[PDB]
Amino acid sequence: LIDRVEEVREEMDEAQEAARFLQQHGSALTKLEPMVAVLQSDPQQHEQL
Amino acid sequence: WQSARELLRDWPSQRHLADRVQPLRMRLSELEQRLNNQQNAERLLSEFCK
Amino acid sequence: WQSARELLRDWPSQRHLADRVQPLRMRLSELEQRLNNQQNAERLLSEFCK
Repeated sequence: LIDRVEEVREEMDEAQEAARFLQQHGSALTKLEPMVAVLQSDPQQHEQL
Repeated sequence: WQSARELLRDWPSQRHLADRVQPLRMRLSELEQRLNNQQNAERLLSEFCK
Repeated sequence: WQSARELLRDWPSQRHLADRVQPLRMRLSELEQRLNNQQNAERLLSEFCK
């Protein structure tokens, strides 16, 4: 009565959704990852800084 | 900034677990075939019991 | 710096995959019993067919 097929199916749902998100926003995340730090500095906040 | 940090935190996990879909796919195919066999065995057991 | 970035890229994968240990342990046990039954059946077949 393992009934793990439901658990494995949930894992598939999560993992296929992850793959779909990778396809959807893979390029955007790759372009964001090398210059993420900029988000911490907002132009006017640079003067207030 | 915080949203981007969280997104870059999750994204490697997403990439890490995406490849497991296909290994998971055969896993559930085998598991469900096993469950079909288990259901058949249970049905046949009950069938003879009487 | 590059090594640090690589290490913190590993850390997401490291924890996520390390979480997989125990489910794989039962899978290994099941597969071991499968192999044992395989050898048992093969042996019995050989002795009969002799």
